[PDB]
Amino acid sequence: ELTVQSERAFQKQPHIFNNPKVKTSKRTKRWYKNAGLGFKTPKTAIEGSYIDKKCPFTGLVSIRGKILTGTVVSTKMHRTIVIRRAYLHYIPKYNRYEKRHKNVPVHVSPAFRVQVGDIVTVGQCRPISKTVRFNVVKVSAA
Amino acid sequence: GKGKPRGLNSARKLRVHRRNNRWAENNYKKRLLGTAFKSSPFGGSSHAKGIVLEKLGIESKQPNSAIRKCVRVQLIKNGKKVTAFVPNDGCLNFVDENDEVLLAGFGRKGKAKGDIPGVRFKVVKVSGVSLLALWKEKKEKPRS
Amino acid sequence: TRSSVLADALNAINNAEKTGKRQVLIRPSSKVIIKFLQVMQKHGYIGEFEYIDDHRSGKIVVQLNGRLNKCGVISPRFNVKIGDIEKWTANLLPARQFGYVILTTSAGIMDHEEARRKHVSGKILGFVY
Amino acid sequence: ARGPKKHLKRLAAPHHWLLDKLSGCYAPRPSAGPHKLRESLPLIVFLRNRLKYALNGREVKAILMQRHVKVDGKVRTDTTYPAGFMDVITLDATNENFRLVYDVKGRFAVHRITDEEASYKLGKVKKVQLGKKGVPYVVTHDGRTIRYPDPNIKVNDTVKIDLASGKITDFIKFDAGKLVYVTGGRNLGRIGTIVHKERHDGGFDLVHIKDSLDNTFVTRLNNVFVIGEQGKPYISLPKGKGIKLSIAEERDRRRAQQ
Amino acid sequence: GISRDSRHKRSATGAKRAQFRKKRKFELGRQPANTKIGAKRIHSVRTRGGNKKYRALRIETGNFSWASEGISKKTRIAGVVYHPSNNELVRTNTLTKAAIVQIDATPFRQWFEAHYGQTLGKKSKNAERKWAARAASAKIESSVESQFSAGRLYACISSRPGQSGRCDGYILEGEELAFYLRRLTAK
RNA sequence: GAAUUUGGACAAACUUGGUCAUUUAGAGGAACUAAAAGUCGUAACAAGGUUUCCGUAGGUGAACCUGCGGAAGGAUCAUU
RNA sequence: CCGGUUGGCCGGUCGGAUUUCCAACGGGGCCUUUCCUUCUGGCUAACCUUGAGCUUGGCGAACCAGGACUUUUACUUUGAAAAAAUUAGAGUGUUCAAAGCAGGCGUAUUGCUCGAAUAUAUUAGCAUGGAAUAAUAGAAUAGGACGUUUGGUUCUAUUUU
RNA sequence: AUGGUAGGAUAGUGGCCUACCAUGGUUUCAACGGGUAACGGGGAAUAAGGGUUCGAUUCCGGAGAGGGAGCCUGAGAAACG
Ligand SMILES: [Mg+2]
Ligand SMILES: [Mg+2]
Ligand SMILES: [Mg+2]
Ligand SMILES: [Mg+2]
Ligand SMILES: [Mg+2]
Ligand SMILES: [Mg+2]
Ligand SMILES: [Mg+2]
Ligand SMILES: [Mg+2]
Ligand SMILES: [Mg+2]
Ligand SMILES: [Mg+2]
Ligand SMILES: [Mg+2]
Ligand SMILES: [Mg+2]
Ligand SMILES: [Mg+2]
Ligand SMILES: [Mg+2]
Ligand SMILES: [Mg+2]
Ligand SMILES: [Mg+2]
Ligand SMILES: [Mg+2]
Ligand SMILES: [Mg+2]
Repeated sequence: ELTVQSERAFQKQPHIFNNPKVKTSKRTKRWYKNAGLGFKTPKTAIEGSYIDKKCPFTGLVSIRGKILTGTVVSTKMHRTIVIRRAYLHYIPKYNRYEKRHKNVPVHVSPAFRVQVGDIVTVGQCRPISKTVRFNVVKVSAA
Repeated sequence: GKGKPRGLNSARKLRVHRRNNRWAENNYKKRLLGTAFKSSPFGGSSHAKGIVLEKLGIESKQPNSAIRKCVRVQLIKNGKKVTAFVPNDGCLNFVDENDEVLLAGFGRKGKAKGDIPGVRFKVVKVSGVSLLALWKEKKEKPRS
Repeated sequence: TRSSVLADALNAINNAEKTGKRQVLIRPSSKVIIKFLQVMQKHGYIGEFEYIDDHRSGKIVVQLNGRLNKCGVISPRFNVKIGDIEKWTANLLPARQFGYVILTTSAGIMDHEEARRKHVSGKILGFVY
Repeated sequence: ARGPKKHLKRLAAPHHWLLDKLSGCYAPRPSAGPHKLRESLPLIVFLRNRLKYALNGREVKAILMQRHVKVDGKVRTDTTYPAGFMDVITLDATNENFRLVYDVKGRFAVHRITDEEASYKLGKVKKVQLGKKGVPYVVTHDGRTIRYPDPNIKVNDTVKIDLASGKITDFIKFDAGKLVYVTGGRNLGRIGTIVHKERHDGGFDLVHIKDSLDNTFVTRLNNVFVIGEQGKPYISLPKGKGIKLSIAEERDRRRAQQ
Repeated sequence: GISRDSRHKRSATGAKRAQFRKKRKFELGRQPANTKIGAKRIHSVRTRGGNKKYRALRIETGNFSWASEGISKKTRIAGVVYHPSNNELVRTNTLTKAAIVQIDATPFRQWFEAHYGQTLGKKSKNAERKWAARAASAKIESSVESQFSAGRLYACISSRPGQSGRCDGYILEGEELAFYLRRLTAK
């Protein structure tokens, strides 16, 4: 959020070409889409300047499959957070339950700002990395 | 509140307590440590063949006055030495020497059976012929 | 400390009915205590009770006839499905013709036989016979 | 492993074929065709186990090679050709015409139809798209591709297919008050009118359905096949008409006729 | 050989996996192309399902597109000047995707003369009508036209030479040209 | 287009170590159990003939003995 | 107020059931301070209407469609999608039975015909009704909810001139 | 090793591999290690209710062809008649 152009390659959206001949307002062509399933595309994606190839709104991924909910327990990666899904597991012999949990690494777009303690909902995508298969679609706590 | 936890989310404590206290048993500990596979002469099988080493005159415990007529046998699969009690009246006159005997337990699940101090096995067959068939003169032995 | 005010209420009622007394003071008088007592009262196991309003939680004075053998609580409130009701009634009722397992279902607190009529289940609270 | 399987053990075959568990280790594995191998009926099990016109697979092959049977008007001298839902089967010796429709027990019925009716079949459209050079097409439930369709035909409609040509005669849309056939699931074989459909964006649209005795049920949209408006169907329904009498009413009806 | 699977790596917890399976063929990997410049040499690779794949080794020319001008010409490649993954590819003159190269630029100047009638850097009536009608579009940019004076244009490789065999690209323009220019002129 | 040949990745194996998970021999010890008409005493059981037991320290042929603090499971429910 | 099941009713045929009916159990509609949210259209559902008692001109789910605002769970009900075999189980005299899924009935010559049920199958995922019981959130240096206001910044963008 | 950006390779996604960069990722709710006389499931035996023990083996999935590794052909093999 201090520069866009940090890497050695030119960061740009693929096949979105801004014609150097013309001169208008609305400075650059920015491609964005709605991810579907009633998730609202955030204004920071529509108006921003970040590139973020793995974004569910401006980038080349699609949300399909499970929609999950967790609480952010780690933000120390770059564009990646770890959420914690807590559930109760039933044991039939003793006729009662026990607390269990899983950690899910999810990708977070620069449209969203999360801290530790926020509740997020994530949507399944194709494999992003070795462990990441989920992508943040709405941050709605603090 | 009767000891143990009763809460609806307290299944983990109950499970691990049951495992820890399951180790206090005899059959469970024996089956899970696998002492039959490791520290048993038969190695967990029901029967075993062996080779007779000598004939013993083990005397019974008190109060009982007798000579119990067992044999020492070296197991064929292990090479382990084993004492086996030759069951009936006069049946030690079949079990003479260097023979292939078949052995079983006595039924006491690894314990020494009676007044007989320290034998845990009995003879079933000698030289491929069963001992009761020899005893009831249904069959008779080969030469060797 | 006090975890189950309903359990304390039912234990006090049991001690009173063992001793032969016709009354008992219950403290501290929750809502589930009122609904449990109303279930016991409709089947004729207690009689009239009165809710004393002090401003903290309430007390209750129940009047006891001689008809109650044992009212009990089941702690924890196990989740109970519809076949589970018949196994619970077979375990903790003295006969198949009288006694009630009380269970809090989503349509209010009721006994097991009215729950069979409404075809609804829930969590088990206690029993009465 | 290592490639496609070519055998099919008995006890793994679909249960609605009604193949007895003894008399052989194998079942006739349906070859690749217009229908999925679970929701299909090979011609060997139709000719031998349902019509009893043969005693062996060898006799079924002997019937097939003299080009007697033809399925949807094409000859098909294949033993395990998958005949599926709404296929017509013509036996010109005996001049017989069958349509594969389910009875309410969930099995394929021997539904004899007339010679006028054997001239068509219904198909549920599975996708409408634009092929190459911008030509639209539909794909029916048995995989027929039909070019230049009507623009009003969207998915989950039924189109009437001519079976001499591959052309479309007319079509039934999808809304409330439409007579449906359930092909798939627990309610397989039942016929009822659709009351309403549930949007469920993200997977598995449900549809609520009530038969003539006012018994409702619900099914996924994958298993529903619209067959007309309420009253007239576009095909002849089999005996029973998809009613699903309970077992109490069924032994009462059996003790009537016995 | 080269396997493409994830069972040989550690788990996310960090444990060492046991060898579940021998290396399967549907997870194979193949050696790189390392496409040099000059004297075109295309080998074939038979891949999964038939489906031939063209390893270009040592490609010479390419089809390069001028995006603001909407054309594309078959132009000779001079050499790679920048690569965001590795400097040894710039040194060894390997051609991959996203390689910044220099191209010949003479077909582009021939098209620009034949289309607009003005020369870059420093007869019939029909051509006069055509060249007058598309006026006020013959003023492209400063940076590209200075390259046209120098006869070498900066292009970016948009094709994958080890996969298709072809080395296609587009001429650098605008802010992307300024970015790679600051990268190139950086000491 | 054959032999041959350069680099590379994959990599079976080999030689020299070094760790650990497994067996054998083994001078000697060092106990425990069972069975044993052995030897010397008599520590405990009665106030067991010095009440017994605990923890700790030292000593002694063997039980055990002695110091310090504790217990009653004591031989005292008891002195307005 | 209203219908839903079990009754009950002249035992109407001498163990069949036309409901004016008593009773019990289980739902729904409305009012009582009771918001248990509604921005655009066709269609009007009830419907203003209404013909002398089938008429021409009122409230959108009554029927859908379109977008917009959504405290979060656990629990329980119903259902979908859960491979056969095996388990439980229905029909059928393998001569009985274990089995099997066969078989039965005629003028047995042209044949006719009933079947191959059904239930269970956890935990997780999915759809749905309930909302008791356990939790969770909210308006407190108001930054709160409203709002026909009275306005100002700022962003799209149609049909049109 | 966990992630980021580009490439390469693949039928394709992905530290799958490379270059550069950042310091992450798992764990008492039991990670990591060790053991298994451990292929998993449908299922079996014995049970009032709850359970306990087993499942190499008629079906479904996986793996292997003395041990390892490499590959040709082909739509499909890291194939062992
Ligand atoms: Mg609790
Ligand atoms: Mg012992
Ligand atoms: Mg004795
Ligand atoms: Mg095979
Ligand atoms: Mg076949
Ligand atoms: Mg002493
Ligand atoms: Mg003494
Ligand atoms: Mg003494
Ligand atoms: Mg003493
Ligand atoms: Mg990549
Ligand atoms: Mg990467
Ligand atoms: Mg093994
Ligand atoms: Mg084995
Ligand atoms: Mg197998
Ligand atoms: Mg193999
Ligand atoms: Mg071998
Ligand atoms: Mg091999
Ligand atoms: Mg062989």
